[PDB]
Amino acid sequence: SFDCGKPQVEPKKCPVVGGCVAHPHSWPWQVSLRTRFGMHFCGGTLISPEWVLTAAHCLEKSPRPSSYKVILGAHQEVNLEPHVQEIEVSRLFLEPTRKDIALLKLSSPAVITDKVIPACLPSPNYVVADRTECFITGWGETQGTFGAGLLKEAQLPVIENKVCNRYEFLNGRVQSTELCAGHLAGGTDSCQGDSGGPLVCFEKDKYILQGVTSWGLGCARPNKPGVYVRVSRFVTWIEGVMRNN
Amino acid sequence: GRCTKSRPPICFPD
Repeated sequence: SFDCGKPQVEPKKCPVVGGCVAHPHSWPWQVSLRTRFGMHFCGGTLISPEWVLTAAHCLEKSPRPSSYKVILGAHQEVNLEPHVQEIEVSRLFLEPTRKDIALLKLSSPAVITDKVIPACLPSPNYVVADRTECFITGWGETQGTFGAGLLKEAQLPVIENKVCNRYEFLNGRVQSTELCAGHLAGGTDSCQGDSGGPLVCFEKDKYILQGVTSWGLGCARPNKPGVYVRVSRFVTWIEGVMRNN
Repeated sequence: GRCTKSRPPICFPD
């Protein structure tokens, strides 16, 4: 009884390196991906009770679903609250054109609560406009900024691909199935441990998943925005996997 | 110079 994309605790939305610590449970689709006996190493986004979207490179350690588990409803990176859901992964579906996106099927459906709610997917092939303010979240490296060990958020503007691909920026590296976000001055960015997590943009009354954290030329460097897989180019594929599996 | 944002990062010569 919770609509996708609508947090039950309002996000702080403060103007992960930089940014701020999120209000607990204000990003209820945020997933922590772990190995069977391991700690957090990547993020993900709950997109339905049985399905988590992440980056394909987060599965490089093992091709077997039994190697992975997801933590839902968390705020701490290490000290799990006495209400979080821990669910083993049952299947791995990597994007077939070899782009950096993958679906995890959960061994049992997540219980949807005020703290665990799926994100909404965009319309197929939607292109986020230049300068749109979006939010990235995760438990990654902070490079000396406050908030290590807690779920962090940062608000970053999207940079259109034609700009991001200029020589002084990312010099032709960014593909049409990727998008860029960040401040050219640097200082605020997703970082190691944030891969696979969400980039969301607010539209009307809910948050829409537009990016999956993927790579960068470092983190938070001036003139080097972060790169995210463009979710809208994969919605049709995602829908097909869920429908057929 | 590309590095993924996983722990640990996967890095490339560029």
